[PDB]
Amino acid sequence: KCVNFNFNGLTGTGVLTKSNKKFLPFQQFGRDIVDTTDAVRDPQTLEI
Amino acid sequence: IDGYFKIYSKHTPIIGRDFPQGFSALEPLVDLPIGINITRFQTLLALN
Amino acid sequence: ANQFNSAIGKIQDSLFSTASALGKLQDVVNHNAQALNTLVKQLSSKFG
Ligand SMILES: *[C@@H]1O[C@H](CO)[C@@H](O[C@@H]2O[C@H](CO)[C@@H](O)[C@H](O)[C@H]2NC(C)=O)[C@H](O)[C@H]1NC(C)=O
Ligand SMILES: *[C@@H]1O[C@H](CO)[C@@H](O)[C@H](O)[C@H]1NC(C)=O
Repeated sequence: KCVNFNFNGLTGTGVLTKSNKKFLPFQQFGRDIVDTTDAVRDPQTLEI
Repeated sequence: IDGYFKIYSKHTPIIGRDFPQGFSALEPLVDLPIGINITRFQTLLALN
Repeated sequence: ANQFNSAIGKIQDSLFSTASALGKLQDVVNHNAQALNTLVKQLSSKFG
């Protein structure tokens, strides 16, 4: 759904879907080649 | 940096005798905001 | 007719393997994509 989110001080607006990108144990959120926020990790359940 | 003590470490298996040729990134382990002044160190060797 | 058939039969080779030609369309696509990417990347700048 189209909502607004705030993850550990990272904010934005978009839709959130289940992904398959595997983050490293320490990486928090993923960015793109054009350097824009693309994928974030849920701080509670460590879900991507 | 900025009063923080950052730890980056990696335990690479050895193929050979000493300093094998290869690449391996060092993932951070723990960040600690101490904020003190460091100029010298000395490694500790176990004595049995 | 035989000379023309032989000449037309080598078109599919010299068009790609020899490079040279066929670079203008690739240059157009690359330039437009690069301009778009540079425009998007500017959003992360601080500008002071
Ligand atoms: C934040 O606290 C929550 C409290 O629920 C933790 O969620 C639990 O996590 C454990 C370990 O993965 C699971 O077995 C439980 O089922 C979770 N509980 C619920 C209600 O979902 C969460 O792991 C904590 N986060 C961190 C980073 O420690
Ligand atoms: C320690 O570093 C801090 C950082 O500004 C500074 O205030 C202080 O004077 C430094 N002390 C020494 C002995 O270098």
